[PDB]
Amino acid sequence: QVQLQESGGGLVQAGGSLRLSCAASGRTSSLYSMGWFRQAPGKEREFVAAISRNGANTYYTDSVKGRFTISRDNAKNTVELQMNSLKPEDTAVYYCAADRFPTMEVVTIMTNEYDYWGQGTQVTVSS
Amino acid sequence: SNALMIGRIADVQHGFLGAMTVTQYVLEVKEFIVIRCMQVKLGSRVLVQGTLRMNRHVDDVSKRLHAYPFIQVVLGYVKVVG
Ligand code: NA
Repeated sequence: QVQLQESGGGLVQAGGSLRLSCAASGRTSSLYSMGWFRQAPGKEREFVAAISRNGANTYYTDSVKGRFTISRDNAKNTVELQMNSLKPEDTAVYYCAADRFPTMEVVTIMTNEYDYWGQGTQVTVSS
Repeated sequence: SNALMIGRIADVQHGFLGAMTVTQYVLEVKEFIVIRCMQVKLGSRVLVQGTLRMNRHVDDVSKRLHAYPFIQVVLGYVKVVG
């Protein structure tokens, strides 16, 4: 009863930037923590960044700290990921995800606990 | 203010707030309350001892103050009893 839809992916040169956006539709009242994830071919899906329902608490994987910023707009039901200083290592399909766990301020940092997933968007960073 | 409660774990969160990792559970007592911990599985029947926190926050959309209550386990415990 929830649909997530990513946008904003594509190709950039190393050192460049992209802004990913995820729009939530359907039973959005059931959604709390929101997150961005990524997966390269033949590799496990990894946590990138997540944000609490109220936006007060965020969490980032070590390799993106100081480069990526997650934010949300609860009036538009969107979550966004500003990606600066991109490296070839950031090449992957990026997925937005939503968690149903009912908490205002606590951000979910466990991949398998997210309940809804977008179809994903490819990000490619050339050397 | 201390509380002692019994019920079933309906959900589990491995989370983060204010620089600290936390584990939270949804306890179905049907009403629910969150347990916050600073062998308990989904579906476990548990007894919980801790501090009842009203945990009031201002809603981003309505700008109204609401409680987001939880039982704080730090002194505190959650034991499987099923
Ligand atoms: Na969940």
